[PDB]
Amino acid sequence: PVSMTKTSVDCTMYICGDSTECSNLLLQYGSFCTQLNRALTGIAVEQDKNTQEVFAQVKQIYKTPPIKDFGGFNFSQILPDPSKPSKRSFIEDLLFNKVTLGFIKQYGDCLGDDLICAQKFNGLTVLPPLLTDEMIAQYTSALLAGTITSGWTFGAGAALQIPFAMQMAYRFNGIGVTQNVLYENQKLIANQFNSAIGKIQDSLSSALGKLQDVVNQNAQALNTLVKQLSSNFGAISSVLNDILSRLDKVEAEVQIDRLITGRLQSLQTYVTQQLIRAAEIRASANLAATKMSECVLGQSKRVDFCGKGYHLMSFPQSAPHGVVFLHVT
Amino acid sequence: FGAISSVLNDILSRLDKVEAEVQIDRLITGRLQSLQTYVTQQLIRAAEIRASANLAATKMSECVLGQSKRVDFCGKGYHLMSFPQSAPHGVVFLHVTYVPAQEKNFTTAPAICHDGKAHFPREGVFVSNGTHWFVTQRNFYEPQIITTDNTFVSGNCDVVIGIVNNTVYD
Amino acid sequence: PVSMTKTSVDCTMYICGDSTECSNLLLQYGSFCTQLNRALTGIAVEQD
Amino acid sequence: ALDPLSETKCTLKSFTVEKGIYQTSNFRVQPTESIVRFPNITNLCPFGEVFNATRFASVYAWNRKRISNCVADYSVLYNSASFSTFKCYGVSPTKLNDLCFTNVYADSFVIRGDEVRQIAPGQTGKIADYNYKLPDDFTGCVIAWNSNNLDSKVGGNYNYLYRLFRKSNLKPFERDISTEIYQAGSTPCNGVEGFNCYFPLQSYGFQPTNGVGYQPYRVVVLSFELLHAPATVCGPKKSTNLVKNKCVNFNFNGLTGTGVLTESNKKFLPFQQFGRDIADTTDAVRDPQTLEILDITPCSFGGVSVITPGTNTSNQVAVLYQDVNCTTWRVYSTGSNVFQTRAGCLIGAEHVNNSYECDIPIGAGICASYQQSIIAYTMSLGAENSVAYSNNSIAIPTNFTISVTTEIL
Ligand SMILES: CCCCC/C=C\C/C=C\CCCCCCCC(=O)O
Ligand SMILES: *[C@@H]1O[C@H](CO)[C@@H](O)[C@H](O)[C@H]1NC(C)=O
Ligand SMILES: *[C@@H]1O[C@H](CO)[C@@H](O)[C@H](O)[C@H]1NC(C)=O
Ligand SMILES: *[C@@H]1O[C@H](CO)[C@@H](O)[C@H](O)[C@H]1NC(C)=O
Ligand SMILES: *[C@@H]1O[C@H](CO)[C@@H](O)[C@H](O)[C@H]1NC(C)=O
Repeated sequence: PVSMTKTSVDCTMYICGDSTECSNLLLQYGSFCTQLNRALTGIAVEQDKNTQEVFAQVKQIYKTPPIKDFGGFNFSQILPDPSKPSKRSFIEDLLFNKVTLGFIKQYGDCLGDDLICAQKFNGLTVLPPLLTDEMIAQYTSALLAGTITSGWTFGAGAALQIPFAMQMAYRFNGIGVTQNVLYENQKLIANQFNSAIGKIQDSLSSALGKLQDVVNQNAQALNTLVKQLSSNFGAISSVLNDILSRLDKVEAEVQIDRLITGRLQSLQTYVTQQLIRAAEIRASANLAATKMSECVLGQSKRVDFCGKGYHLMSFPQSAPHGVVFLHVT
Repeated sequence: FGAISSVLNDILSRLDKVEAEVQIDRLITGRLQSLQTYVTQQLIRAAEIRASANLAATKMSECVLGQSKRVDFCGKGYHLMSFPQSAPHGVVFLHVTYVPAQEKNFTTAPAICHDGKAHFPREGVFVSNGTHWFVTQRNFYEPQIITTDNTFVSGNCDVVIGIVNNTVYD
Repeated sequence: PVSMTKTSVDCTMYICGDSTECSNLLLQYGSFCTQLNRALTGIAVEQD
Repeated sequence: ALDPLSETKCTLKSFTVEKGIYQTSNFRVQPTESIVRFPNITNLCPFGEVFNATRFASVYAWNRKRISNCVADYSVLYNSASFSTFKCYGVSPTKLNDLCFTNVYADSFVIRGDEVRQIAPGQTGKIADYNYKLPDDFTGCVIAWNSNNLDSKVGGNYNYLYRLFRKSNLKPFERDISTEIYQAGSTPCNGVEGFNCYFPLQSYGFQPTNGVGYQPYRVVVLSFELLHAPATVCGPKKSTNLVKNKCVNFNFNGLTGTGVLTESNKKFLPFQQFGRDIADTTDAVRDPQTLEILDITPCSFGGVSVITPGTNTSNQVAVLYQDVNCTTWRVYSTGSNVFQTRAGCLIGAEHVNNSYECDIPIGAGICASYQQSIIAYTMSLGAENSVAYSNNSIAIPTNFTISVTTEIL
């Protein structure tokens, strides 16, 4: 995982609704809403930085050639197909259709009647990301094309083309094997690679668990927030309009203050837990960026870092709120 | 915090011991909450700072006291050296790196056939200006003459895809 | 270090003891105990 | 509350604002008029048959009476009645005129003055332990007034009785009218009264020359519920017409609020008047005249953001409405420029067909900048290079550069 969901809260609409009495009573506290929203804004700003640090290493958008005259290796399942509106890959599509779930939701649609409308009617807002899925796919295709046409040269300056088998020879020399092995078992090696990519495809056409955990956690949190509005916090009622309909200005202030206190506490707890989760996400994104720099733009000698075995190469693919690395060993 | 005043001395000047305890307890509760929140956020920030400091120590050990082969760790390019400087509440690393500048194109071949034998470079690549064939190192054009000291033989010329005919010398 | 100690809390026994009045008064809040224990359970699962 | 920029300046507590984008309060809509809907009732409640009666009951056999289908206008008591004690418990008195009550029972009896303080939820004593008890969760009102000019006789009136000598304490709203001999000692009373076997009922004297504490008092206790059921009995407020598809303030049988009223597909069982959601908020209501179900929906909805180039260079701003599809209603103002990004309607910015880098992020690939006007554009990822890749060509360097960079931690 590389990113999580961004959120904003209007505290007045959550705590007091459309009531003017509660609104004026809430001005005393005042500072705490500003504090909460400062924190959430920081989180939201950090998410886009995570995405950028992972996917936007290079700023030359390399196009892939139309000959494909590689030494029998076939990257047709990982490279784009100029046929869909999502100008992305086979495997990227398979991944896209394996994770459930910013956009527009008009008043006319929610009028009368889901869970998102209930979130919105209480001041809980989800914000869209800056980079679209199409842009992330463009970035990934650029990285693929660079790796496949130049090797580890586009990461240290300008890209210097080299034939692909000549590059596999370097990468073999790097693990402690001579070149004659490669040039003498080229055909076999290419067939093995192709069958392995095919097995990946066949197993994905039938495991993305962490990317789903993230989504589920966020949804759970927001709906818990919505449900915590049925609590009384030591008062005669949870509804402000009942209180205001059977009690006067002096006797109602007590109960309204109790409710205010409790709901403020709820929001505080929400923001705290979000702060604690964003740090996990940040650590994972930093690891993913390290891996994109050390395992894709180069060749690693660290053990069990870029896979299992002796590392030869790696390919990136995008996924909702994350990245998938294909390690060739 | 739901009380008649924020000042304790007003409360204590217009209310007695029994009626003032209520309001004073309200104030106490609220201000305690404030301090708790402060301490919590400080705890959460100190962890970010700790992670950054651990990274900086790793970098001082791997990039200053040695030479790294990790990519884009100690800078951008091929790492040569690094120098540290201090700064208020932090450190600045000066990374000295090597970059290639001027590229030229050449023709290639994976091997060379002389007498029914295939030769491989063992330290570089075979290149051609168009007529003659030289052997070179990869990150700097410094062409040499193809001999038996900068090559090694393996098999015969019937399996290598792209092999070429030329003359190896002694 | 590689692991820490796992813990669980029964909130009713801590807050209200063996009293039925406090028990019935505590049902209003309700969600917060479930929340707390969700969190602690996550910690415990992460240790292993 | 002049504009979104001033909202921002008040949020930050500063007269200066720096370049960027800021989130503000949501889009609000204020009500136009006010609606009141009560039932159709004409009769006035029997204030006279209850308060201005002829003979009251004894506290041990207190009387209870139901009240229904009536208007509760109590100002008709001002000309005749003067109450010494009046106390309401789960309701404020200044609100008794704009509510509607559900299950109204009136209880009546006569007691002695010094015992009136015993008509309350706690209050142990002779009257509360053996004769009449109120519950702890009481919603209603207690009323008491002196009657030494009616229930007093010169030689002494002996027709008002109280219970002494009970075995245990009564439960709330319970009645005991038994006439049995009470055993104080252990001697086994055979239904006769000797020296430890007492008759459990006694009488008041109620002479007119007595002291104010031994004088008679008439007591009425009213009990009812609020805001959970049809509420036949109602107050003297006047009703209006029904207004739909407009934000209104409303009062439905005493329940007040704000919102838009629509027609619903729901169906209520005859013992239902209100409907709640997961958060216990009222989302549906039956009309007390037409008997049709109406859905209630709030009015404030949708996020808003402000885009500013800095107050040191301009006071021009742009505004982003995140939940609008202007292609054009729920806006604070219209203008010359509208774009309709994927992150909402953008009002106050010119759209250009080029692509630069991101200065101010908006979202979904849209950034903004200040040129003089404000422009919005799809942002740029970088340039194209198109490596060659022949199968026999190689590129090799012939020189190098020494670079020095900084990294700060
Ligand atoms: C001789 C005094 C002994 C007191 C013993 C100590 C504590 C007992 C406390 C209170 C008992 C007196 C209650 C008198 C009121 C009776 C009830 C009533 O009619 O309202
Ligand atoms: C790559 O695989 C696909 C389907 O297996 C197909 O395009 C072809 O077999 C390969 N590409 C070639 C051989 O050009
Ligand atoms: C290598 O050849 C390509 C193909 O013509 C050419 O465009 C490119 O400029 C060459 N590279 C250099 C360094 O000249
Ligand atoms: C109540 O009855 C008294 C006794 O005659 C009378 O004076 C008074 O007017 C009555 N109150 C009402 C309801 O008018
Ligand atoms: C708004 O409605 C239009 C219909 O004209 C639709 O095409 C468009 O996708 C909608 N806007 C968004 C981004 O939801």
